[PDB]
Amino acid sequence: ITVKQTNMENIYECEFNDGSFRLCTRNLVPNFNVYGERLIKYEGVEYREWNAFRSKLAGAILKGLKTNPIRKGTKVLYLGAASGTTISHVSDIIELNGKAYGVEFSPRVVRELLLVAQRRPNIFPLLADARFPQSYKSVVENVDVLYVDIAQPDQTDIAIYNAKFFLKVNGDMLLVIKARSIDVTKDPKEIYKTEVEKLENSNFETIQIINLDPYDKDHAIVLSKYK
Amino acid sequence: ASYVKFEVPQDLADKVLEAVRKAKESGKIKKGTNETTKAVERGQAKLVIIAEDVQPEEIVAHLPLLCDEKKIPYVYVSSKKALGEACGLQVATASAAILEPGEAKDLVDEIIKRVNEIKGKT
Amino acid sequence: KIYLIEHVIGAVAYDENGNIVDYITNPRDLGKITEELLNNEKGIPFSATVELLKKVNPQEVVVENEAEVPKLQALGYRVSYEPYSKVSRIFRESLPKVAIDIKFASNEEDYYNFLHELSLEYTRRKDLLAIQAVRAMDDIDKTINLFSERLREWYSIHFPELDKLIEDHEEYATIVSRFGDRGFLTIDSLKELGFNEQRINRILDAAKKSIGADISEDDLSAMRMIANTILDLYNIRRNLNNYLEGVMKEVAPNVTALVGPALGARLLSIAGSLDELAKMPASTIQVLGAEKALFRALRSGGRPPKHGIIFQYPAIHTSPRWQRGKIARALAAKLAIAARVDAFSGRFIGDQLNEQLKKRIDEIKEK
Amino acid sequence: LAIQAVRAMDDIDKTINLFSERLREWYSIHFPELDKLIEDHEEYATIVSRFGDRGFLTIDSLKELGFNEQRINRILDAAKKSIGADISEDDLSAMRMIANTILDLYNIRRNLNNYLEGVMKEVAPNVTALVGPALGA
Repeated sequence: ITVKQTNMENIYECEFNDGSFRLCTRNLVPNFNVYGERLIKYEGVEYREWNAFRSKLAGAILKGLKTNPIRKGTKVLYLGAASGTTISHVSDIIELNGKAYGVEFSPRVVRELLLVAQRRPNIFPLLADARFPQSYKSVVENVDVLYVDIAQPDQTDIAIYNAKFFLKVNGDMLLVIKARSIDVTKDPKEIYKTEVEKLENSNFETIQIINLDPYDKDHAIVLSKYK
Repeated sequence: ASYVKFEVPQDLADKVLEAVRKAKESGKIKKGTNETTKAVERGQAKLVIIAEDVQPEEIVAHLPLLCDEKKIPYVYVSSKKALGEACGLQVATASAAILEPGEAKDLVDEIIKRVNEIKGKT
Repeated sequence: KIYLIEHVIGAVAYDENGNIVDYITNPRDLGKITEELLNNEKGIPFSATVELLKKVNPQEVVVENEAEVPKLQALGYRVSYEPYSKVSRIFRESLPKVAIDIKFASNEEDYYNFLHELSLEYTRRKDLLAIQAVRAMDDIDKTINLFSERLREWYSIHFPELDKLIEDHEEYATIVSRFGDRGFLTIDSLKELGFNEQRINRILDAAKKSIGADISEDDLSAMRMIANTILDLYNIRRNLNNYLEGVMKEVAPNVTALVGPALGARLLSIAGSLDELAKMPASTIQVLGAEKALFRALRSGGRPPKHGIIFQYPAIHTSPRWQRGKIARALAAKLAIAARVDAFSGRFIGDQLNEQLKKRIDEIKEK
Repeated sequence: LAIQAVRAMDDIDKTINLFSERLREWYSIHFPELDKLIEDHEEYATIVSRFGDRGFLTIDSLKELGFNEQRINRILDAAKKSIGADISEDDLSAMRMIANTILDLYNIRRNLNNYLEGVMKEVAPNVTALVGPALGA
C-alpha cells in the first residue's frame, strides 16, 4: 500500500497490496463511509476509496479531465444530489472551508441524503425541484462550480437557468449529459453535439468534453466556463 | 402501470418473447419473480423480462431498482400469461430472466441495444 | 425604484446600482425562518419584508419571485418581479460577507453552522424506530428470563417448594415481591392475583411444611430487589409491544397483518430496513435468523433450515414437523409480496393475503 | 446467599451494559452527538431519563446534577447543531423507559454490593480482606 497526491487538490491514488491503482479522497469524517466504500489508513491519515463505476466525477477524472475546478474551499451548487454518493466525495475535496448545496427533488432518496449531510457540515441538503431555483434562492449563495447530474429531457436548459441565478461569472459548470434520458431513440453522439451547442448559444465556453465509457454507458460530461 | 419505466413497442415485445423461447431450448433461463430476483442479486442474468399486467403492481416493483444497482438491463411485455406460456409453462409468470442466451445471443444483443436507444444513451 | 431581496439572512432593499439602501435582519430562530420560507413558496412575504417596505417608502418595487407580486399589491404597493436580475446576483456574490454586515451572525463560522441546521430542518419538514424498539423488546425478553431463573434459584434457599408450584415467572415474582418471608403469605392477598381456592391452599401448606432456610430480612429484601425488577420489566415489555404495534401498522401494515407487529419488526431488524426486506426473495425471508444453520448447509451441502425467525408464527411451531416446511414456504412467499406493497407505497391489502395464506394452510393440514 | 447475590450482581452488570448499548443506539436517532460526548452509561441514561427531547436541555437543569461549566456548553451546542431526527413524544418516552430501567439497575447494583459485603465479611472475612467481597463471592 501507498497513497500519494495527484495533479488535483485533495485527490489521491493508491498503490495496492496487489498492484492496482484506485482513486480516493481524504475522509472528512474518519471511521465513517457513505456507501459501502473501503476506508484506508496510511501514515495515520484516513482516505475513502472513490469508485469510478458509481461516481461520474471519478469517472471523468480517470478519463483524463484536464483541470478540476472543485478544490479546497470551493463553493459548489450540485443539482441532482441523489443519495449522496458523489456529493460526499466533493465534500471531502472541498473541506470545511468550502460549501456544497445539494438540490434533489425525490423524497425517497433525500431520505438517505439527510444521513450523509447530518455527519457533514459542508453539505446543505435541499428537497427542491431544480427547475424552480426560486424555491431555494433563499438558502443558497453564488457559487464557483455548478455540478449538474439530473435525469431530465430538458436537463441542459435547467442547468443554464440555474447558472444565470447562482453561477459566478468565470465560474465553471460540470454538466452530465444523459443521452438515454434526453431521448432513447436518438444516437447518444448526436445528443452530445446538440446539447453542447445550447451551452455555446447561451455563453458557455466549452473547455473539455469527455465520454464516460467503461464507467457509464451513453453518458458524457461537459466542462465549460460561464461568461 | 407505474412500475413501467419506459415504452416498449409491440415489435420489440414480440422479439423479447422469441428471445426467451430460444433461450429455453438452447441456453438457461429463470422463471418466476423470486427466481428472477435471485438471478439479479447473484448477477447471473443478462436480460430481465417483466410483465405489465401484474395484479398487485408492487410484486415486481423492486426489480427496476435492483437491476439498476447491478446494472442488468430489463424489458417489459404486455401479457404475463404470454410470458409464462413462452417460458415453457402452462401458467402465467410475472417476471423472468435470461442467464445464458445460447442461440439467442444476436437476438438478445439487439434487444439490450434497442432498449438503450429508447432510454437515452449513445 | 427599489429592488427587494428575501433570504434566510433577512430582507434587504437595494437600488438599481447594487447598494444596500436599507435592511431588516431576521431573528436567528430555526422555527420562524423555516415557516416563513415554507410560506414564501405560496407567495406570502417575510414579516421582515413587511417592516422594510414601511421604513423605505418606495413607489416602484421589484421582487425576485412572481408569486409575491399580487400579495404586495394587496398590501398597497405597485410591484413587479425580475427573475435572475443583476441585483439578486450582486446580493448573492457578497452573501458569505453581508451576513456579518447586517449582523445576522457575529462571524462566518456560525452563519454556516446555523444555515446548515436550517437546511437540515427545512428539508426534514418537506422504520428505524420500529427496529430499535423490537431489539429492546428482545433484550427485555432475554433479561426477564435470566432474572427469573436467577430469582427461583435464589429464593429457593428460603422456600424451595414454591418453584415447581408456580410455572409462570410473573406470578412467581409477584409472590416474592408482595410477601417476603414464606410465613407472610395470606389467603386474600393471594385471591387477588387470580389464584383459585385450591391452589392458595397448596401454596400455604407448602410454606408451613417447608424444608427451606430461616433467613434475615436483609437477605429477603436482597432477593426482593430482583423480583421488583422482574415485575417492572413485564410492564415495560407490554408498553413496548403497544408502542411497537402503533409504529408497525403505520410503517408496514401489510406485513403486520400477516405476522403481527413483533415478528414483522423482527424481520425488519434482520433485513436492516423495509426497503431491504422488500428486495428479498421469499427463499431469503424464509430463513432470516437461522444463519448459522444456513451457512452450515451451504458450506457442506447438507440439509438447510426450513424456517428462520418465521418459526415464531403460531401456524408453524404448533404444526407437526413435516408440515412446517410448506407453511414456512407459503408464509415467506406472502411476506415478500406484503413487504413490497408496504415498501413501494401500496395501500393495505393484508386481508386477502391472510385469507390466501389460511387457505394454503388448511390444505396443507388436510393430509 | 453470598453466591446467589454475586450471581445476580453479575446478571445486573451484564444487563446494564446490554441496555446502555441499546439505549445509545436507539437515542442516537434523535441526538447522535451525545453518544461520544458522554462516556459514562449512568450519566448518559440520566440525561435521556430527565429530558427526552434535546430542546428541553438547560444550563439550569444540567447544573442540577453537577456537570461542569465547560461540558454543559458542549452538550447544549451539540444539541443546537444536531443532525438528529425530529421525533414524537411517544417515541421519546419509549426510549426513556429503558433509561429509567438502567438507572434502577445501578441503584439495585449498589445495594447488592453493600449486602454482599455484609455477608462476605461474615462468611469468609480473610478472603474478603484479600480480593474484596465481589471477587471473593
